[PDB]
Amino acid sequence: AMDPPNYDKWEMERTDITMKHKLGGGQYGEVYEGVWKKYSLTVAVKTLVEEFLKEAAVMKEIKHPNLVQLLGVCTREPPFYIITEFMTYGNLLDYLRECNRQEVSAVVLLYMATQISSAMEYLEKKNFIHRDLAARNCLVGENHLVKVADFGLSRLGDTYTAHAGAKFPIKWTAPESLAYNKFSIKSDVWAFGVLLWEIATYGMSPYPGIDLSQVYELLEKDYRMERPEGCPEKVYELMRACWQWNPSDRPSFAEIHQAFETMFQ
Ligand SMILES: Cc1ccc(NC(=O)c2ccc(CN3CCN(C)CC3)cc2)cc1Nc1nccc(-c2cccnc2)n1
Ligand SMILES: COC(=O)c1ccc(Cl)cc1N
Ligand SMILES: [Cl-]
Ligand SMILES: [Cl-]
Ligand SMILES: [Cl-]
Ligand SMILES: [Cl-]
Repeated sequence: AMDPPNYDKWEMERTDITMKHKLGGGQYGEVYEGVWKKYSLTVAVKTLVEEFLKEAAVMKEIKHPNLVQLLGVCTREPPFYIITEFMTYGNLLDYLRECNRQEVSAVVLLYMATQISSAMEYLEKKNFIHRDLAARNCLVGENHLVKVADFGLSRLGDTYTAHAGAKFPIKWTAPESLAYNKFSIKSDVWAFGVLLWEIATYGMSPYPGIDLSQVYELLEKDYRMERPEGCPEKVYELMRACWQWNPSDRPSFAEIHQAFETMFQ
């Protein structure tokens, strides 16, 4: 930590953190479990350049109860660290697959959807684009608390597939993103509808068995995924709204969050 001369309040003493093993069996790349000794606090620590420093810069501009919280950075000297909170129950997709379904009931699914749409309303308000919203990019803490993250998973199976030295998760990717490389808050809104279907099925893969090279074709012919067992009609209506072909026809996250709020009470 710096003395208030290029001061950055986020810079911390690398030595304050005890680095343990790679997190989640190595599924996150160079991310480690850590203890910030002086707070007795378990943390997540991503390590390694422009991309990495641009990510740290972005995280300093964002703060929301449902976005994973940046705690500090070590970016003076290598090896560079970005340090965030550690969320006890791990990524949402695995959580939903593994959970006690009597505990994670219909109302809990509603609560998860609602928290995520909150985070996305805040990114929408700040003019940020997520670009890879999916259950695999969300984290679960105590009492069903859910936060949106971005683990940079595209180069870490067939979830992502190549597009010009880019890899895209086709089944979460809006039609104008597939066809024109156009990303916006409205392509996040499309991805959010897919996320809602993940939550509604307790973590099933979307478009089951559908070959990736026929996805665009099908969507252009108005095919959409069917309503999951037990999913309220109103929630399915929101999903279908998120999957409107023209991005301008899709609701805002402000609208979506308000719709879930109304339901969640
Ligand atoms: C250690 C770390 C470093 C960086 C990040 N970064 C982000 O999560 C993030 C979130 C949002 C943005 C916003 N950004 C807007 C612009 N578009 C293009 C991209 C997204 C950027 C980065 C998270 C983490 N946290 C993290 N990473 C991997 C795994 C875990 C983890 C695993 C299990 C239990 N608890 C925590 N925790
Ligand atoms: C009561 O709300 C629900 O049942 C519910 C809400 C969100 C999702 Cl994604 C699925 C559900 N099944
Ligand atoms: Cl300051
Ligand atoms: Cl995890
Ligand atoms: Cl952005
Ligand atoms: Cl937690």
